[PDB]
Amino acid sequence: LIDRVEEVREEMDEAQEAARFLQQHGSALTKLEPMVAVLQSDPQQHEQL
Amino acid sequence: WQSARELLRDWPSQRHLADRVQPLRMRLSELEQRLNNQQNAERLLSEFCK
Amino acid sequence: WQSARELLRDWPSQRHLADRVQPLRMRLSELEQRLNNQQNAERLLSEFCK
Repeated sequence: LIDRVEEVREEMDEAQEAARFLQQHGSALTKLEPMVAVLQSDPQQHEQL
Repeated sequence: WQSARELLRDWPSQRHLADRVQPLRMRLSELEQRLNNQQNAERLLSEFCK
Repeated sequence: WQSARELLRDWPSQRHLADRVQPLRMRLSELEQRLNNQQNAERLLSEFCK
């Protein structure tokens, strides 16, 4: 009565959704990852800084 | 900034677990075939019991 | 710096995959019993067919 097929199916749902998100926003995340730090500095906040 | 940090935190996990879909796919195919066999065995057991 | 970035890229994968240990342990046990039954059946077949 393992009934793990439901658990494995949930894992598939999560993992296929992850793959779909990778396809959807893979390029955007790759372009964001090398210059993420900029988000911490907002132009006017640079003067207030 | 915080949203981007969280997104870059999750994204490697997403990439890490995406490849497991296909290994998971055969896993559930085998598991469900096993469950079909288990259901058949249970049905046949009950069938003879009487 | 590059090594640090690589290490913190590993850390997401490291924890996520390390979480997989125990489910794989039962899978290994099941597969071991499968192999044992395989050898048992093969042996019995050989002795009969002799």
